[PDB]
Amino acid sequence: YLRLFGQDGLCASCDKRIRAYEMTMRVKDKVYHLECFKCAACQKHFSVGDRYLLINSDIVCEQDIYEWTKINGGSGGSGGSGGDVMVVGEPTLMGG
Amino acid sequence: GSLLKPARFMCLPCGIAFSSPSTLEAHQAYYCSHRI
Amino acid sequence: EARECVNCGATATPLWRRDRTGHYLCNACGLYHKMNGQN
Ligand SMILES: [Zn+2]
Ligand SMILES: [Zn+2]
Ligand SMILES: [Zn+2]
Ligand SMILES: [Zn+2]
Repeated sequence: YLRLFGQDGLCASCDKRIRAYEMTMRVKDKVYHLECFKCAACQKHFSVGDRYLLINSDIVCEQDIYEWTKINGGSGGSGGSGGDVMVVGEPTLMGG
Repeated sequence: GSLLKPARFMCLPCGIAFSSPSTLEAHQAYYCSHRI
Repeated sequence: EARECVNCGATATPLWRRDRTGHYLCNACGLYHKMNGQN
């Protein structure tokens, strides 16, 4: 009878309305899906408690992050800081 | 002088280069042959 | 790869079992810190 939803609303990768089956990590704001949350380079699945980068279309891991950046835009030098990286938070739970 | 700082993430016996030091903690017991 | 294990190194695990300290466990060897109650 009752419908309890506490997510953003629409996806940032697909046109599917986010329901109680997203099972995604707490991103900056725009949330994705359990399938729409993949690397834009190696396409590997993300971990928990690790670092990652957010782009315009998809996201990037910490494995090919040093490559994706240089092939797109952004290089702080060979050993120099090019910016900041975020850590994947805890996966959103539908109840608990 | 001396070692003091173990700047290594890949043991000779195992020959497996790790990325996280937290994983190496348990590795240096059951994985490095047997460090029990 | 995505991450390494303390006992194996199955990067194909569905979800890495991470604790408070950071003991990255695949999913199989991770039971060692529960069933056996080891480190
Ligand atoms: Zn989606
Ligand atoms: Zn990647
Ligand atoms: Zn070893
Ligand atoms: Zn394992």
